[PDB]
Amino acid sequence: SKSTTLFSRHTKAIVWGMQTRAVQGMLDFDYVCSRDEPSVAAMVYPFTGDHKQKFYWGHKEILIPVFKNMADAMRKHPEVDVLINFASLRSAYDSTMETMNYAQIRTIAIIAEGIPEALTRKLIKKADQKGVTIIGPATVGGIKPGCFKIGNTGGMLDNILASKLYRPGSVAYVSRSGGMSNELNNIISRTTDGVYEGVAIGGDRYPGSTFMDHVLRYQDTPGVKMIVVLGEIGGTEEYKICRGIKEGRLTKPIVCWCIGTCATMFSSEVQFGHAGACANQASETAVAKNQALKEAGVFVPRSFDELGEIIQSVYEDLVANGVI
Amino acid sequence: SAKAISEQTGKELLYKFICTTSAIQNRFKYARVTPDTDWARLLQDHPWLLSQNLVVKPDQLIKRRGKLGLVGVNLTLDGVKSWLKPRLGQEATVGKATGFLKNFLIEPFVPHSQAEEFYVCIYATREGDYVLFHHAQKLLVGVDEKLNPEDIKKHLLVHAPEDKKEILASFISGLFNFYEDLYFTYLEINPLVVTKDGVYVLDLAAKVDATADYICKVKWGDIEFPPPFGREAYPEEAYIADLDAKSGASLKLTLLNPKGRIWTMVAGGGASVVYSDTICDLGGVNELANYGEYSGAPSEQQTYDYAKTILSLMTREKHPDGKILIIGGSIANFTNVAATFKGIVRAIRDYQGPLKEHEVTIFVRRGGPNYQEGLRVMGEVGKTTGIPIHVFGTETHMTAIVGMALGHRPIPENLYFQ
Ligand SMILES: Nc1ncnc2c1ncn2[C@@H]1O[C@H](COP(=O)(O)OP(=O)(O)O)[C@@H](O)[C@H]1O
Ligand SMILES: Nc1ncnc2c1ncn2[C@@H]1O[C@H](CO)[C@@H](O)[C@H]1O
Ligand SMILES: [Mg+2]
Repeated sequence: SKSTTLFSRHTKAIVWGMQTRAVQGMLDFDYVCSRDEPSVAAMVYPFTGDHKQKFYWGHKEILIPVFKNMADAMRKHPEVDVLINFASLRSAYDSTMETMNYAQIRTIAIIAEGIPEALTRKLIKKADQKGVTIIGPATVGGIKPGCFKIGNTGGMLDNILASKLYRPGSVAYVSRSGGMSNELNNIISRTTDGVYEGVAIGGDRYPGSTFMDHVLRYQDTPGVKMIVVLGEIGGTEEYKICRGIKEGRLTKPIVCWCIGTCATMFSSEVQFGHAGACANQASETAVAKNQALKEAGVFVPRSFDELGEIIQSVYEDLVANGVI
Repeated sequence: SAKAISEQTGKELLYKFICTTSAIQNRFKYARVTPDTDWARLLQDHPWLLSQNLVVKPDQLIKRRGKLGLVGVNLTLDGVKSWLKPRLGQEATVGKATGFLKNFLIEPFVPHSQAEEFYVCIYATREGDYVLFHHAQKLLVGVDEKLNPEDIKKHLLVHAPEDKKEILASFISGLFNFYEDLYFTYLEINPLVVTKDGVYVLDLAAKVDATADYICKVKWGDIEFPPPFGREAYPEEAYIADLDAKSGASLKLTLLNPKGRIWTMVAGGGASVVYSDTICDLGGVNELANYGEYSGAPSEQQTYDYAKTILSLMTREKHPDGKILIIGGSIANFTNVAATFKGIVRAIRDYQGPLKEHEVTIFVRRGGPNYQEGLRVMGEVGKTTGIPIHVFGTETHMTAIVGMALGHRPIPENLYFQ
């Protein structure tokens, strides 16, 4: 895909939108991760003039600048290489295209649900040409423990602490579901040394970045010793994992479960909550994906109920042989 | 998401909005029939039904109607009425779905030869839109690429009869511009017929990207998205859909079996599917009433309006074994669990009478912001109302409450509120 590494404990972001709770939540995580500086350098919000917003770094009140114009924010913050876009669905396309006119921006998270597929394909084309990683649309984002978290991902401090998301473990994951990625945070933290990095690619038909884009990053990241994928009915993205193993590109252990196995038992097609979560042919079903992953050498549980158990088993074998 | 439209809707849009030099025949010549049709009034509005023979077929998203005996070809009006007698308003099973044949299209029969039938299809993928032609040729049209008639002649029409390349190319170029302008994701014409008199769109199947309504509504109008064959549409679904449209919060509801004893009201796209998966992995697929989810930090009032719809729908008729309500979720990232569960609790209170009558038992599992107060007010309403409610937090595996509710595993009181 594109870059192997998207975030570090020095990452600085611009947030597009008046999302003070999301930004404070990022700063709370930054503090317990022992970052030197807040991860949000500035916000862009065209419905107000330039001003400063009060936030808290631990107990200390600090100011983060809010800009009417993206051009001012970019120029005053050349250190920023990430933009988190909370624009509504109506303007997410234009503001994301605008962001990609700034060469400093290498990663964009697009939060909004409901962006037309045809507009997302054009974002994907511009992004692929510029080497920009898009996470989303229709996502909460992702989290790199110790380093950086997107927006609301991982929730409040009490959850960050409970799931040990303040320092990295050895397990990376990728999921379609935002809510379920916080469940993976929980599961992984209870069965392993914890999350190294997690990404929610969102539920749309054409995610800005696919499972394989991130699995390849994790394969190429030395701190990552094993990989968890939570797939979903719809599309064929997961078969790229079978291919990567077959080619010898993916060598680290991979655990995967695809959700949506109930669709196979309904007498008619059911569109689930995520826009892309609908099978258009037999191979797009969760049951077919899970069976192909299993035959290719992925560790597949019998059902979501056994996911934690297989993750723990793979983790323990890797400790036994000195990999972790 | 991409949603199917009826053949009638798609042809109406195509006849209104396609731009082609090709002479398209029979524009707007279709008539819709249902078990409630006033046939005298129909013939007042569509006198052409007497002018030539006809074709009749259901327009309910049924594929391969010809192979199922569901296209009546070359009939007089009287022949159409006779063909409809054993079908119109009858139950039919197609594949594994069962529903009523209740919506039919009548169109002019178009005499033509096999060599005058063509296949054209356009469909969307990540890398662009593929255009298919068969008299099989297929061309990827990239995201920023145009499709001009000369392109179609060069890449698709190599095998087409020489006298038809110009009209085929003009039509397909027009079709593709129409597909893009109206945000289609799938458009199939099988067959397209071209005779000495022009172009005939004999069949049409299509999907549009329903999220593009804010862009397309001037051209789409009051477009309808029919349910798949084998399901009904319900007013509660339309009510939730209306809520979903008014806010950035996601509120979905799809009724599977209105008489099933197993109801869910789960937060989140992913978790709602995993709960459904787990219910069916455990035998309850014939008793699962609904699929849906709420997510995206809905307000207490949105969550009340959502929940009261569910509680109404599961107190319509009694069940010998009572009913189960699964109020579930992952550990939310940002949804105010207290605020949303207060909405649900208020719904439960308003419906506590009916809920007791239908012997509803409630299981709750949820984490996220403010969830401890969320779990408390659930436990509280249970004691106030007399409804049995069993309340679990992050210390319970997300789907454990499904096994609890179907009796596969016991209820662990040692984990209540944790
Ligand atoms: N208006 C028509 N005039 C003449 N023949 C028709 C007409 N409509 C359909 N047919 C014939 O009937 C066949 C089946 O009808 P169609 O609408 O294509 O349904 P399906 O593809 O679902 O079987 C067509 O492929 C064509 O051969
Ligand atoms: N031929 C007809 N038979 C029965 N109802 C009709 C007919 N024509 C129009 N209607 C109905 O009248 C309404 C528009 O006035 C629509 O709901 C339509 O279904
Ligand atoms: Mg056909």
